[PDB]
This record gives sequence, C-alpha cells and structure tokens, in this order.
Amino acid sequence: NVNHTTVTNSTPLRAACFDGRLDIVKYLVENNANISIANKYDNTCLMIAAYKGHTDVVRYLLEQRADPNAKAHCGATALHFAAEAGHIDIVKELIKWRAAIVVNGHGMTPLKVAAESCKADVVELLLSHADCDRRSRIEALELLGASFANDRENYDIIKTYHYLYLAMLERFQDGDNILEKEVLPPIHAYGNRTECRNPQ
Amino acid sequence: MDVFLMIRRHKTTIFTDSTVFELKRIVEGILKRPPDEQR
Amino acid sequence: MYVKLISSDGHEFIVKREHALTSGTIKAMLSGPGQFNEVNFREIPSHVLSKVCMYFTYKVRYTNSTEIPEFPIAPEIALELLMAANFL
Amino acid sequence: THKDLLRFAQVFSQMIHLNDIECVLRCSVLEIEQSMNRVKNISDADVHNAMDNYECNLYTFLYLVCISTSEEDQCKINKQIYNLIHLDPRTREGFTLLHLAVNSFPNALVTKLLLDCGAEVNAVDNEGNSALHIIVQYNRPISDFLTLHSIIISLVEAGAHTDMTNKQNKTPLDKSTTGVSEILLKTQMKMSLKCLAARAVRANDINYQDQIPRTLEEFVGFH
Ligand SMILES: [Zn+2]
Repeated sequence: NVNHTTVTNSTPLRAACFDGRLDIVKYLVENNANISIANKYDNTCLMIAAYKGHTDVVRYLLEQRADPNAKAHCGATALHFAAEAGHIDIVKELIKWRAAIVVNGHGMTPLKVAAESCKADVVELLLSHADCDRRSRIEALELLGASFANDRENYDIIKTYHYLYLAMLERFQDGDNILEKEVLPPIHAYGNRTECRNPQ
Repeated sequence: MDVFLMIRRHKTTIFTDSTVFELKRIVEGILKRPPDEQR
Repeated sequence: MYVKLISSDGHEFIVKREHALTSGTIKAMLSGPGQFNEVNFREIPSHVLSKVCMYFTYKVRYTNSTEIPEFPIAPEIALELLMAANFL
Repeated sequence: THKDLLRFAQVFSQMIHLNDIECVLRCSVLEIEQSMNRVKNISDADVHNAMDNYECNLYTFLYLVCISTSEEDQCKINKQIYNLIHLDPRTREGFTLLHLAVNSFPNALVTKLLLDCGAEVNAVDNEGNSALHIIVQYNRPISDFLTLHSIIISLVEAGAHTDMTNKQNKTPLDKSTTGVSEILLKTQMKMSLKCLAARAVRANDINYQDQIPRTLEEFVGFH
C-alpha cells in the first residue's frame, strides 16, 4: 500500500507493475489506483508504463482512459520517451489515440531523437501521423544518413550516400523553391573540404 | 542566351535560335546574301 | 555544317545539325550509296514538318529533373502524325 | 514427398542458418515438377496437390538459389533453372515467378537472376496487372531504400513500358500513392514523339477504325 512503502513517493502498485502479474489487473488495477507520484526527474505513471516493456497493463491503462499528457524534468511525454525505448508497438498505440507533441527545448523534436539514435523505422511511422511543414521533411532525412557515417552499433558506408540522394532531389521538385545550403568557410580541423550543394 | 528565333523568309524558313546586322550576317551565313539586302 | 530538309509539298526547311543525330532514319539516309546534303522526304505533307521540327527542338529544350511542361498537343493532326512517327 | 520433400528442403534451410548438391536437390523435381504439371493437365482438381507446390517450387529457388547467389557448375545451375524457359506454368490469376517475386519475397538476387535467365518482362496478367504496377505500391518505403532501387533499376533495363494502361485508365505512375516511389520512377524514363501522339489519339473519341497498319495497332491499344 502507498502508506506501507518507501519514503520517496513510491507506490506498491508501481512496484507490482515491475513484476507484471495478472493479479495486479485482477485486484488493484481493476479497483482504485494510485492517482499521481513524482520523483527527482519528475516520473509519472504514464512514463513508467511506457518504459516497462510489458504493454498489456500499459494498453489496459489507455483502456482505462489513460491521460495522454504528462511531464518530466524536461519536456518529454512518450514521444521523447518511446523514441529511445524502441518499443514500436506502444509508439503505434500512442499514435492510435491521435496524440500530439511540441518540441523539447532541452532536447530536440521527437522526430529528431531517432536521427542520432541510428534507429530508422521509427521515422517513417512518426512521419505517417506527421502533418507538419514539408520543410521539416527535407532536414529530417539528411541527419539519419549522416549519423550512419560515424557511429558504433551499425556502420554501413553505402546507405549514407543513398540516404542523401533522395534528400537533395526532394529539394529540386519544388519549382524554383530551392532551400539552398548556406555554409561557413571550411574549418581546417574538419579537413579542408566544403559542404556540397550542387546535385552532382 | 534565350535564343529562339521563329525565322520565316519568303517561301524559306530558318529555325535559327547578336546585333540586327549580325542577324543579317547569319542570313548571309546561310542565304549568302548582302546583310543590308537581308536587313 | 547545318542541314536542310526538302519538303515534298514544296516548302523545304533549314535546321540545325544537332537534330540530325536525334532521329530514326535521317542518319540512315544521310550516309550510304547516296551522300558519301539535302534530301526530299516525299512521304509527308509540309505542315507536319512544322510540328516535327518543333518536337526536334523541344528535345534540347529540356535535357538532363522533376518539373517539365507539356509539349504543344496536336489537336486534330495526330491521326496523320502517328502514321509519320513510325516512318522516321 | 508432397510434404516430405519440402521437409528435407526445410532441413537444408535449417543447416543454412544452423551453419552439385543444389543441382541434385533440384533434380528431385527435374521431371517431378513436370509430372505435377502433367497431373494438373490430366484433371483440373489436381491443382490441389499443387497450390503451394507452385510456391514451394519457387520457394526452393527462394533458398537454393539464395545460397547459390565453379563457373561450369554455375552454368549447370543455369541449365537447371532453364527448365521453365518456355514450359511456363500459368498460375492462378496469371502471376508468374517474377510477378509473385515482386509482391511481398521482396528479394533482389532472386528477381535479378530470373530476369537474367530470361522471362516475359512485359507479361500481362488477369485484370491487366503489370510487373511495374505491383512494385510501386509498397508499405515500407523508408525502411529499405536499397531494395526498391535495385528492383526498379533492374526492371526498366530489361524493357517495360512506363506509360502502360490497365483495363481502366490507371498508369503505373497513377496507381502509385506512396510519396517516394513516384520520384524514383520519374527520375528514369525516356520519351518519344510517338507515345505523346498515340496517347491523345486513344484519348480522343475519334477511333482509328482499322485505317492504321496492323503492326501499329498494338502501340495504341496498349496505350
Ligand atoms: Zn509508351
């Protein structure tokens, strides 16, 4: 019980959610549940549910009209938080409820998280529910390939060039609306070449 | 630059893509006629 | 170093030699037992040659992405333009 | 061996991930695949021993050729796949080996070799389906950009019309609804004065009414 628990705003309902037994759904989740808790980085139930790889209780939470909004120490609620989690199923679950999000100033846009994560499939799913500016599409595809050039988990030189060709050709179909690539003079530390702007 | 001349002479046609005199010069380059004559 | 076609109906035309290469049989009958440089294609009306040359020039009008406008569509001469496309 | 042969093939697939041979395993259906066809000829209901055995046929080359992907033995393997060079089994709905290969399986090495050996590039199925008509509609565009590239590039080199029409007026470009396949198509075709002229003639209510040469009729009916 929340009275018989640790000091720092814990709840044995959440501790049971670690186990994930069906007895929780039978007795506690079905009955009244812990309303709200917080911690140092401002954890809420909607976050720890997504973080838990078990999703039947998380889905059941939505089945219980789970609140689609929450906060943490930074501006993250499940689009900045399911991004690095990699659990595509709950990403689709949250898209199912047509939830939205704004940028996180401390971090980046939820789309941009997967760009530096080297993960890819997430972008297409996110773009599906994305009805934002087309200008975002141009710059959201040149960073996914760029990360593959110098990373650790998955290194493949061939995909890097391929993923930038679509990127440039999506900027010349706009009918003399070329959003050119303004560049600073080359830095001697990073070689001596210059960022490319012509198609060839 | 942007050269696109729909030239149409008397029963003669030049699809040639320069001063007006140079145009007559091109006419001389083809019809081989005096530029003033092909004013 | 420019070429000139001869019209069977009586009104031949002078054109650039860049188009001479871009063709089906012009290269064929500009070389051989003849012409080792004007040929009368006697198999066509004169007005068709206007659109033929317009397309010929349109070839270089849009060479090497994305946006390209439409070539001037033949409203009522296409029935004879088709029988001409295969010939050359 | 209706399912037992597929079982040993499964056994071979096992050691594949478990970490002349291929010619001999194919020699299993060398004529058997043809006796399959003969029994289908004998009775129409005999395609029931065969519904998956067309698939399990092309499933084999989905794996035995997959591992296949000496030069004399490789020419032998080409002879082995040369069995249905003209013995083309008309499957249900007219989907050939290429036609099921393109539909998603979604492979490039199998699809390139089946084209390399030789097949009907512009084969038309029931309801006017074309090989390029299927590839454009794909549900995982951004997931793999290195496979659609290979398939689209390989298909056009063999020769297929990019201005084809279905039974109803639906060009392969028109049927494509994905945002990327349109660009990776539009950046490769050639154009001719012939197609641009015939397209309007077919579009116009004016009919040729057999006033054109017969050899020119299937450059207009197709369009
Ligand atoms: Zn065509």
